[PDB]
Amino acid sequence: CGLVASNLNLKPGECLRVRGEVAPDAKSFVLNLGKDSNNLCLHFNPRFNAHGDANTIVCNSKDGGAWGTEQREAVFPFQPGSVAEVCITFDQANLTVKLPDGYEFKFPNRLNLEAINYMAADGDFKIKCVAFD
Amino acid sequence: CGLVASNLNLKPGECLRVRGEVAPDAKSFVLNLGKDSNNLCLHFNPRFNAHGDANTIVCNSKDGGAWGTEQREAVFPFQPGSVAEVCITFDQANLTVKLPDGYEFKFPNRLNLEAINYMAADGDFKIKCVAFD
Ligand SMILES: C=CCO[C@@H]1O[C@H](CO)[C@@H](O[C@@H]2O[C@H](CO)[C@H](O)[C@H](OCc3cn(-c4n[nH]c(N)n4)nn3)[C@H]2O)[C@H](O)[C@H]1NC(C)=O
Ligand SMILES: C=CCO[C@@H]1O[C@H](CO)[C@@H](O[C@@H]2O[C@H](CO)[C@H](O)[C@H](OCc3cn(-c4n[nH]c(N)n4)nn3)[C@H]2O)[C@H](O)[C@H]1NC(C)=O
Repeated sequence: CGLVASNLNLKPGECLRVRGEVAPDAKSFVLNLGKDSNNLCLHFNPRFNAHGDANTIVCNSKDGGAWGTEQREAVFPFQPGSVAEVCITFDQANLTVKLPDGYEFKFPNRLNLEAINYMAADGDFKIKCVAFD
Repeated sequence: CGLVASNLNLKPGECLRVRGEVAPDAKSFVLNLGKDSNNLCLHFNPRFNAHGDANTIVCNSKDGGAWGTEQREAVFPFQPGSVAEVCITFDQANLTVKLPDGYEFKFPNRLNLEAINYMAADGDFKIKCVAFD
């Protein structure tokens, strides 16, 4: 369990940027965003080799403790042993996740949060910088 | 309040850099660092006009919920309505706080902390970036 931040007050349209080091032997890492640990509008989980999955981004939500319907992306712009930046914004309909190598995708916003107040990082990613719009 | 962060895992000699916006109407702002909210190795409180002080930085510690004795610094390189960066490092004996315009001071490490895991901001300072060197 890595950095946890609360009271972020990230409003629609504003950008959260996180830069970190992906471990040389990384298996996976997680960024969680939402209201608190039980209420995540985005669970962002690049899996290098975890849960039987290789080089796959897994995303989901968590609402009142309940995991939503998982979705997988088809591009994996991360390497073990490198620096990576992630940029996230949102509006009421979607979160937009921008990643290295030009890749961007949307994830439906399934919760009803006015602002994103909570971020937690976990796994094989050493956070070097966080910037809030 | 403002941003609260935990699991910072800051170790001796490492640098925590915090950049933010000092509000236009600033009276006072606070950056708290320590083990947790009741165990602060540094309560860093620039006062523009507050609690009986004008353009003075007040520092204190908090040990098991109990405030220590305040120390008043001799410099004040802050202005309302501006951006500011504060850089903090610590060791066995002291915290070193680097401020805008080349100023710095030391504050004794009264709790003898070997790691800083908690930070919180309050008042007229909106955190825009946090970085780890
Ligand atoms: C839909 C179920 C089908 O089988 C599997 O069931 C697993 C759960 O029983 C699925 O894994 C979870 O997927 C969740 C997202 O939908 C979360 O990723 C969950 O892990 C939560 C977690 C991660 N971490 C963590 N700590 N550090 C790191 N790097 N990750 N701690 N807690 C994973 O345990 C796993 O994704 C899923 N597989 C598929 C293909 O969907
Ligand atoms: C008639 C004078 C009585 O003496 C005063 O007594 C006050 C209350 O104990 C002293 O203030 C506290 O000093 C503490 C450090 O020793 C803390 O600064 C305390 O405020 C807690 C606090 C402030 N903030 C905050 N957030 N944002 C801002 N701007 N401030 N968050 N938590 C302040 O309420 C204040 O420093 C002290 N001043 C004198 C000169 O002794």
